[PDB]
Amino acid sequence: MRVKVIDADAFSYIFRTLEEFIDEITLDFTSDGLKIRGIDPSRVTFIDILIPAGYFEEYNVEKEEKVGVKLEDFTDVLKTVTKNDSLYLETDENQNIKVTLDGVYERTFTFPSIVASEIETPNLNLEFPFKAKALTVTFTDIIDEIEDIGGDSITFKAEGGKLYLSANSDMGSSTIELSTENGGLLESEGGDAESVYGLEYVVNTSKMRKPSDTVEIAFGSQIPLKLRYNLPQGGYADFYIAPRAE
Amino acid sequence: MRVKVIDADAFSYIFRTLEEFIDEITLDFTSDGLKIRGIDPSRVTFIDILIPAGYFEEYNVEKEEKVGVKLEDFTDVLKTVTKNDSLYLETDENQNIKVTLDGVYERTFTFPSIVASEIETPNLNLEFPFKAKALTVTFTDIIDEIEDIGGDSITFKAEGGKLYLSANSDMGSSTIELSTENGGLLESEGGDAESVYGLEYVVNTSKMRKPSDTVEIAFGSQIPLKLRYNLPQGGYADFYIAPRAE
Amino acid sequence: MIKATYSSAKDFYSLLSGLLKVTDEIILNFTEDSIFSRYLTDDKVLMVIFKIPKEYLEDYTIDKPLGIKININDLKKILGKAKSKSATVTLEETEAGLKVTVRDEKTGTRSNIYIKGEKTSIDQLTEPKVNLSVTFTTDGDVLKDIARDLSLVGEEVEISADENTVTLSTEEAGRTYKSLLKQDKPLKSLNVESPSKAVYSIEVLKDVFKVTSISQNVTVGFGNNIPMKIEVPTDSGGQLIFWIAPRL
Amino acid sequence: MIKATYSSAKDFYSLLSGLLKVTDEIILNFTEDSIFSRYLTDDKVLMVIFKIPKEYLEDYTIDKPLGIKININDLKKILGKAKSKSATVTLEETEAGLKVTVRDEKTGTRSNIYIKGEKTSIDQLTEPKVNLSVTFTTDGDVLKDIARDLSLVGEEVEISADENTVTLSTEEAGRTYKSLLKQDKPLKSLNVESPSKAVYSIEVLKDVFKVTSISQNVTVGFGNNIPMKIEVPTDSGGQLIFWIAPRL
Repeated sequence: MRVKVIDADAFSYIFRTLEEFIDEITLDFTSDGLKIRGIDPSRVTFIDILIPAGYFEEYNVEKEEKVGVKLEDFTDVLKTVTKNDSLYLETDENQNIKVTLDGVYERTFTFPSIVASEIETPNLNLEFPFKAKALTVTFTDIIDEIEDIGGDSITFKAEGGKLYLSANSDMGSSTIELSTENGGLLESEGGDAESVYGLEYVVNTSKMRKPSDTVEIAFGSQIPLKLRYNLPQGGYADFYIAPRAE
Repeated sequence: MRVKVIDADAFSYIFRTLEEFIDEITLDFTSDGLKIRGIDPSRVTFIDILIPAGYFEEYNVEKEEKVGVKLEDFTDVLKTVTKNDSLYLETDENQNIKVTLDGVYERTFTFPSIVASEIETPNLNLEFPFKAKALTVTFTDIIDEIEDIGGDSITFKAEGGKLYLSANSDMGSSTIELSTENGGLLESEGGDAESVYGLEYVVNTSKMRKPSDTVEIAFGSQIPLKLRYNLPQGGYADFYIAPRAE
Repeated sequence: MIKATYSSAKDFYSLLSGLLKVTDEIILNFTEDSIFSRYLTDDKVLMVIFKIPKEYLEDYTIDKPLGIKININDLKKILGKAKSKSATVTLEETEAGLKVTVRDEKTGTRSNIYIKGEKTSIDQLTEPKVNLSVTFTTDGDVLKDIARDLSLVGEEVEISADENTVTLSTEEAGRTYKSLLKQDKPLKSLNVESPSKAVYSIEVLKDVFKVTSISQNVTVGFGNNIPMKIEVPTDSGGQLIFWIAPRL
Repeated sequence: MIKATYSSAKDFYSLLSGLLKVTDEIILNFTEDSIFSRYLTDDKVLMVIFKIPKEYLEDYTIDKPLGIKININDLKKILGKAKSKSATVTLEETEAGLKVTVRDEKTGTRSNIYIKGEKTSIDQLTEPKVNLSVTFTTDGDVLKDIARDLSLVGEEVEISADENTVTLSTEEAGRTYKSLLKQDKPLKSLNVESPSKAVYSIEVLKDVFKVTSISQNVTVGFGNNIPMKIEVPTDSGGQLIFWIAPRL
């Protein structure tokens, strides 16, 4: 297949985020778009990404084609993209992935193909008691601030339509209120809910800042936290984080 | 005697400067004004200060009265003056000096009298080949900057009416030009001259910034450097620094 | 259980930071009339009192008197997390100890901490009972300035007052110090029931005076050879109270 | 004695900071046609040349050729003291060694340093004599970018060019890299006398390329299995010249 990305700068951060969770990813190019799916070693976080054909300026995939690649090497070349760089992904028939950065000068990196595991969907059906939408920038900022605060877990608590993130340290905690009132949230749905999640897993999604415009936060007692970082052209990056990751 | 100073904040810095050179000073109150004269242990620097009666708001000295005092203790109480503090100097008949700070609240410190040496004038007659005038603030700034640079000596060189201060380090140096051109000097007199002086001795006069409006710089080969920090009401603070203090 | 709310995290922190020579552990006493903590230095010369009248405690629930011995250091850490100067504080009793929460509506943030603390019987507040012949009020900054002065000269401060003037004097190694405090300079108020005089340790008077700077209206009381009382009020009610044993 | 003036302290410093693997001591050669210093790395693969044509030396007095072995570190310290980017530099021979002065009229300041240095006979400049089949010019930033790329993949760079395209290629552990440089992208100029190809060490080519960023007009020349020449000009005349031995 052959695909072309214009804003390759933001595009690269999608994969820099994934580095925090997994070592190898499986780029699954389908007729509908680029599907990426992985799960961290602790199995605490399940990642479901969909980058529709419309997201790209050019999308040419005749039949489905899966190509796995060591994320570190792939991200090492993605970090070298500029603001005015266009990106090209392709397969050299040898199944090897081709990354072509086109800007001041043209350059092509190639990575060997590796065995790619199939990731089974962890949750058959999930009903979220509470659901909130917010600016990815506003949300990630708070997430980075929570990382600075530190802690083993982050309590997500919904009350009266407002979201309360409590960075749970040891014997103490620091809470931040998000709401339509203080501009923290754009909107709210459902009723009250509360559960705890691993701090590192939530924080490590902060590098979705650039690529994602808005982020949807959904959670509930004893059920996974679903962070959906919305992407242009109806795309998304879902992060399911397991409950009680104290 | 009984004397009163209004701007005691600046007045105090005259004595904070002296701390750099001498331990004990002899306040010599005369009909003409307060004469202060000292000489550092190395005998490299001779200090001749005259604070005329007009400098003070009130000056009541019937007959000449010399009173020596440990400068550290006297300066320790001078440091405690504010912007709106008025100062009073007096003798409690026991020859002991009285310092009365008057502001938010009134307070009086007293120091025991000590044996005061008589300081003989080192130079019968001195003819300076070159002489320059400059803003004390402009000059002291440069002096502080020379202290930051560091070195064992400062070469004072006059050429074409311009003054060149070279902070002589080891095997190297950094020079700063002062002239009417760059606003460094206000005026120039005499011809060309050049000699070297101890860096620390010159630098230690920088705390004359506040009290002194303008400073007169005079020097020549094999003759002392005369820094005259002009004071209000025709007063002055002369610093004679010996040549070749490498 | 016991639950109380104070309107100023900042002021609360200033008070605790004023506890001179305070060990790592203090006993917070919750009573009907006030929350308070009081300890007496080993030398028994200075009594430090921290007191918050019930008038300045909102939503104050208390079944029966009780004291919780807690680590003052931990309580300072949480109060420093005050995002704003308008942040409030709540004290909530716990089986394990004491839960402290700082709330700042301005920034839409909060912070808490569960402090392990032994529960004991209230340590009764035993302030010296005497007649303060002389009382005066002044901004703490002035007293701090006087503390700096004293840290220069003497070893014992002699404070004395007539109808219109309070005088402090020290003497050491031929050096002398003597300041005069009068109405409107700098005293905001002066009450002299009768000419009085006392002597106090400079070491102690200095430390205390320096602390009183956190208040703009420090009240100092004393009398003939009797303990001196310093009151350090805050704009939110919280109060620091010192008692200095005179040198006899 | 020898005395020369260069119009840019900053550029002089950039050149010296580009001397790869340069030991603490270098030999400044003062000749009629230029001041220059040249050393060859121990592996003998890379020749570093620093050269300032006499055209860019003002007030240049010289009785007879001579070389002064000086500590490059000291010469860097003085050049860093450049208050402005318009500061000039003078080189003056001394019995003890070399006197370097940096003058900045803008700030009305100066600085000097007397460097102890052994006096010797000029180390003749022996550049490889070959025909550069291919030469191209580009901003150093691009080459630096290519250096970053190369520091990712291969171990040997294969550079080759046809009439309109210069190609660099590397391969390691299944990974591949291949960049293409053409006219106006990013090459400012391209001269291909004939299709050529050579291989060079990535370690060396990377280090050199990274350094060439101090220039906006780097000239790269090479040919079939012959050494590659990099010219790093400055806006004041000072010039860096590299020679890389190809892998045969």
